[PDB]
Amino acid sequence: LIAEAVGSYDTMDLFRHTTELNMHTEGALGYAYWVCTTLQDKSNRETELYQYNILQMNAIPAAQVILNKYVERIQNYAPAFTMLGYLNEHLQLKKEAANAYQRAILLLQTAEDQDTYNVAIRNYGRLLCSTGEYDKAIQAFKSTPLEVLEDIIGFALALFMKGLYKESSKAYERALSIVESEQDKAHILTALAITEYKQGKTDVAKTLLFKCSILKEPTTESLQALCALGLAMQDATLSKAALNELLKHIKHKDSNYQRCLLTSAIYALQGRSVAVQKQISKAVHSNPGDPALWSLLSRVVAQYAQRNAKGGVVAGNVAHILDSNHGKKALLYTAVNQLAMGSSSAEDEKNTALKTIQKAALLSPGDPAIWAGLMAACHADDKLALVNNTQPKRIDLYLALLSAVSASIKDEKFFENYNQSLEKWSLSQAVTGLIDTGRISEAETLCTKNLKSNPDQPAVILLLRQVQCKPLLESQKPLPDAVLEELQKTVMSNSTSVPAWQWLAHVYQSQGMMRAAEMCYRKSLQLASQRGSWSGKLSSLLRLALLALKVCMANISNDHWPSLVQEATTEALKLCFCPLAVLLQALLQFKRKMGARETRRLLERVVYQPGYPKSIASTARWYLLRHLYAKDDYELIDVLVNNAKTHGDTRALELNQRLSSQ
Amino acid sequence: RCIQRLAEMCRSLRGAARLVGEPVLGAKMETAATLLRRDIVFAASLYTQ
Amino acid sequence: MMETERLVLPPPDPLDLPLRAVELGCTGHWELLNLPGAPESSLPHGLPPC
Amino acid sequence: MTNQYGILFKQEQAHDDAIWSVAWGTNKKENSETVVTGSLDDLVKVWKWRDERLDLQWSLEGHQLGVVSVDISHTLPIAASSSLDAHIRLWDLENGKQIKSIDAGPVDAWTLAFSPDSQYLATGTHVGKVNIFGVESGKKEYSLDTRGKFILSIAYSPDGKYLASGAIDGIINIFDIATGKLLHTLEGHAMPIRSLTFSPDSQLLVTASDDGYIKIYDVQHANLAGTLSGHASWVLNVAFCPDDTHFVSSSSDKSVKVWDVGTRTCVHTFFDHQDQVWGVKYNGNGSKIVSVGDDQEIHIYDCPI
Amino acid sequence: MTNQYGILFKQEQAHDDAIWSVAWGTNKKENSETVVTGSLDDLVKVWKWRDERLDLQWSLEGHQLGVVSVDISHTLPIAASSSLDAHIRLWDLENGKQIKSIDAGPVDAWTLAFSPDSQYLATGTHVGKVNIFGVESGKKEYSLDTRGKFILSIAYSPDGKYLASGAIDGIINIFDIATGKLLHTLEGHAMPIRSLTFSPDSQLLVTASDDGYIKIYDVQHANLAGTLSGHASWVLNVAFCPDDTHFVSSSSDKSVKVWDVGTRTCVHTFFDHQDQVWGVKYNGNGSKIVSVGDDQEIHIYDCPI
Amino acid sequence: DRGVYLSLLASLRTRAQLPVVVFTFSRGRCDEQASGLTSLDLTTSSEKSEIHLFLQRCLARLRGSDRQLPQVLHMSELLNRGLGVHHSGILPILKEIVE
Repeated sequence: LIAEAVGSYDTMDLFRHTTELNMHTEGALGYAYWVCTTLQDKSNRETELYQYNILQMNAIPAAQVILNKYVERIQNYAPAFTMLGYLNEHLQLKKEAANAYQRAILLLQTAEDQDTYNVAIRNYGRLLCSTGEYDKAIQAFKSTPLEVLEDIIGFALALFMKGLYKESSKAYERALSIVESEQDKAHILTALAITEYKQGKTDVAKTLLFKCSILKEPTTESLQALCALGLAMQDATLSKAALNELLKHIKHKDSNYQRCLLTSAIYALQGRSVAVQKQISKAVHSNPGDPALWSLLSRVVAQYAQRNAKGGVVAGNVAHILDSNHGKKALLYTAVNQLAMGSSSAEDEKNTALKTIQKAALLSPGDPAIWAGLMAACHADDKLALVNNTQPKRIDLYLALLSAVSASIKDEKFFENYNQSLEKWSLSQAVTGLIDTGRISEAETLCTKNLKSNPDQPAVILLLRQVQCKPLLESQKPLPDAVLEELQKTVMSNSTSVPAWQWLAHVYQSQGMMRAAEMCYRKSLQLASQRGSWSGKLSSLLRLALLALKVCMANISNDHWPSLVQEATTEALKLCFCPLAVLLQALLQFKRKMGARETRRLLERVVYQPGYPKSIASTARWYLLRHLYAKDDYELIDVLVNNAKTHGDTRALELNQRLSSQ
Repeated sequence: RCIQRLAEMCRSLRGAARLVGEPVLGAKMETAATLLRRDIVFAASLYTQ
Repeated sequence: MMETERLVLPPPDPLDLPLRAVELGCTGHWELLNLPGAPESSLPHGLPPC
Repeated sequence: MTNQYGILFKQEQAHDDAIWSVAWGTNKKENSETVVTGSLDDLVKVWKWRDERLDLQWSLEGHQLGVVSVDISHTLPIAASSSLDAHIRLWDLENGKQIKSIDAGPVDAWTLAFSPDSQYLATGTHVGKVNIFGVESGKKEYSLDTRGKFILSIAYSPDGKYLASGAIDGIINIFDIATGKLLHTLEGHAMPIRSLTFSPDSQLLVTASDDGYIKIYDVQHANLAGTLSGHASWVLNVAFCPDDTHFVSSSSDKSVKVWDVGTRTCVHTFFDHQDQVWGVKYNGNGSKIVSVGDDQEIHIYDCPI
Repeated sequence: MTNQYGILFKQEQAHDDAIWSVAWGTNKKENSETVVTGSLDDLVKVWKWRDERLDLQWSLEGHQLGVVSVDISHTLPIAASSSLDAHIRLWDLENGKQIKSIDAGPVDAWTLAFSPDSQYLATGTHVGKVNIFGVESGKKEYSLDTRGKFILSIAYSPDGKYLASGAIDGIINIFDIATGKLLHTLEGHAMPIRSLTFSPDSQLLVTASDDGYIKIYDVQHANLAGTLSGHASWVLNVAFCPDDTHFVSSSSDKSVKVWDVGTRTCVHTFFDHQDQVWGVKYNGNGSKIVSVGDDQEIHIYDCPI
Repeated sequence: DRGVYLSLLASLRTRAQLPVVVFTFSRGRCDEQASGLTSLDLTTSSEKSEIHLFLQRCLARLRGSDRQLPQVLHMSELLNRGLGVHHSGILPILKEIVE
């Protein structure tokens, strides 16, 4: 106290020492006052007074605990309550700050009635509006003279939150009347544009934002709103101008992430869809720190141009490494990228898709994406294990995951389109998984329950068709044209979806309508190519080639299927280096005019050049062994035997044993 | 031996900085001590436990 | 819809192998399964929306 | 002036992947000293600290996905574990064979906790409730309800009559088992809680949230006695000493500190792990510490009484 | 007749998007003068200086994200390129056939530079390591390690036993290759570095800053013997010439300035490259200058010895 | 001195006067003859096994880099044959093992 009276410089430290000794009341109030006063002065945050003391001795939490003890001890003094509210506001404990201000309001009614009571009212109302309870905020803002900028602004924002947009516009206009500090005028103009927009009436918003732009110096706030308004519209012409203006003469913005997002969104608007990733790559090159940028690069590569899966995986891992609290999003994006990749790895444990998605699920079990990712991971793992042929695992858990997805979605604020898409996708994947595992009854009941909710939507009915027609066509059976026509009608209902069409063509192939199945595949290929998608195009093309080759296999006449095979394989090789396509060409040549030289050469080069999958190599090896047996050369046969030995094989050598002694 | 004889003084100064009334030396001496002793320099004795 | 039927010999040759095409991921990576059966694509409905 | 702290044993690779929870139980009246640990696998390996070292005893497994919490009981030989697999199958710990299996998904259970008398095995759901099952007697007698968000941590006062539950977004709920009526709700932190623990004699509740601070509340009122801030990242578990004088806290900054509640200060810090430390516990008469970590290791420390 | 610096060439569209790394190797004494560029695509293109111009030889690719740095080796004709996914390729530079594909972890390698005898290929790492991958024979031969932040740019000494490595925080560390013992640490700046270059007969070390300043240092000590304040915006790359007379600097304000050691003043500035310039280089003598900008234009200037 | 110590230990091992405590008077002199002696192997097979078991159980608590540094390896090599040093220029964790 003596040091404070004579105005020294180490009074704050003396109060801190007193706080550390034994919690007396007077020292408690002194320390809280000094912490709040130090926080006010905004020329401090390089001094090593503010930085060390406040941010490295955890002054704020100590002050909060001290004030709680003091306030419960005395509880008839208002400034203590207001100081407690202020500190709680800096800790983002908003509910407790609201309680503190409420008690301060109760204390201060019948003593002063001056500005202090009004300021306490505005603070309580503002904070109450910050966390729900908008009607209470409006009621509190009623009981004050709405004559200063602060109260009017708080009233306006509470009104905007509840609705009543016209009222908010009027309140903001009144606040605009009494304005100094032109920065605030620009902010009020931007708020006007934002609030009136939600009514519609976009043109007045646009012109008003230009009116704000005419001020002496831009504010870095109105420009961002202008760009977002352009994106809410289409034809991003003003948007480009706004972005250029923002970059030109504004450098004091220190986010560096919002600017990248706006630039990427602008490029996405024109449908370019590859530049986006290039631009984000440029931004991450500029500032190789800032994990957020690496994470956003991973997300964009996952969404747009999903052919750089390896780069995306690396970017997500780097984003995760350089910090910890970005764990959630970076792990989610790397898991999805690994899903997209496939299994192009060294068959290493502890780094498959399942492991990373499980890690993310443990980090934040709140968002709805992680659970859908988990379902996709389980299905992909099942298929991969089936290919390796050891054991299918993780059989029956889909229903629980779907329930988790829906329950998590229920608490999400608003991304309406995104939430609808997520729920729909989870439903579709769960039904398909249940159909695959073999639990037809549960899939059927789930679909019926979903359809009972609402009138028909042409997507779910196709799922019900799929569950119905799985038992039959499994065992060979002949179906009547009525059922076939209804299924055709159902697929036609919901078009612009390559899966459905491919599945129906598979149905045709199963019952047997070859040319018709070829037509359905051709329609699917055209749809995929027109969509700008890339996986669907190749998938449809290779599937059609397989269809033609298999139907030819039976040594059928009408030698036209090989021509279709030739055309499809040429297109596939034009796009990429599909090993299956080249093996398919070799098999077609071998089947038609079995012959001696060209077929053997192509097969042997295929089975000798490295960089090929195991199964395709095995198939080519086995057929070449048969052809080599046809055109006798025992040396080469022993060459094949040793080639089998230096690897692991069961069937090629076994056939060789079978046919060495016929 | 020198580091072991230093970590016993950067902890006896924590006892005096609280006594003089210097709450800023305490928050530095309880860091310079916990930041100094981690490994084979301070490995526990064998015939002690 | 023109043929309405196809009659083929289902066990044409017992020496040769039926071809099973399994698709893994959107970036092109196919493999050949041994046992005959359905097309068996992975992630039929596409990537989960992040 | 502090005690003699130091390592006693170091297992090199217990599991093949991260270890997510650990439970130490000196359950039997004789000298058993059983440690049950679960990881990012199906394995629920059951170790035994025999004389100077850990010897693997059981390698039991029945799970499909990684286990997120495991538990042991002090009265009977028993253990329980839950995972992302939507199953709470509880093992036998004597023959290494499964006893039961309860179906419950991430909307019905996240983390386990037995009763003080090993009868009820409460778990925290997704929609806010706490579901209390019945061991050896079936399923789902009753669920206490707090109108909130996802619930992460569940604790029991070791004399009955109190149940605590932290949640995502911070708020804390204290129920009394006698009537099942919410006494009072603390508002606590601003980020998820993911660890809670009462103290022996059940008059001091110690939280550990996601921002780095460790509130020390006080039960039967809402008084808080201080905030312990000495970490540099998330705090993932807190285990309170058998005598009401210390507690151990493990953070995601690769360091397991041991605080004491009398003066709210950190006595000794352990810098021995190389990655996040997901689980710490004491033993019986508390004189040894277990810390299982994200890197596959099981550390056992020496904290003299 | 005075021979003044002349523009002497322009190549309108070298690549399809921004250009980031340029290397000029007069490796072959015959008329090869191969120049190789990396340009934010998969493509990395090899050009040769035939008589007075650039005639494309081949463009070779395979890279996930944009390429950041390329280097050409003096001893053998061979090239090296690193990308954003930390994945390094070695190019034969006689056929374009990708002799080797040195992999790297999620955080292994950012930029590249060969050993004088073409043996080591030193490279930085996002978390401070300076690990070195022996060329064509070995992988992760050894890793010189320090404690510090991101390491953008790597220098290397011509004679040997010196390796200067800038960091994002703004500090310079020089390590002698003999044993790995940091010679002395230069405090430097408070902003990133982005380029470090030695001299032939390596006695002077030049550091480029992100504040627009350029610093000249003496290797035998920490003598900050210079400070240059001509560039308005950032400085991205600085190179010498085979004699210790003058150097070229490449700002981010679309200007390339040629400074001189003798008087420490800007003798000349060039005005092209509407977009910022990211690379500059000198040929086998002091004659010719190569500049590659953010705009898809290659410029070749002239400056007689 | 190298011949002096190998002749002393040669005349000492012939008898049962084996557990000999050499007193040197400076740590460089102390470590010099222990480095230079370099071949006795005064230890049988089972005592080698017991020495290795005890020394690995006590040494395996601490971390990786901390158990591979010059003194630890060199001293373990000396102890395997059955020779030890106990001067003041050694880590405190090795004086206790030697004692």
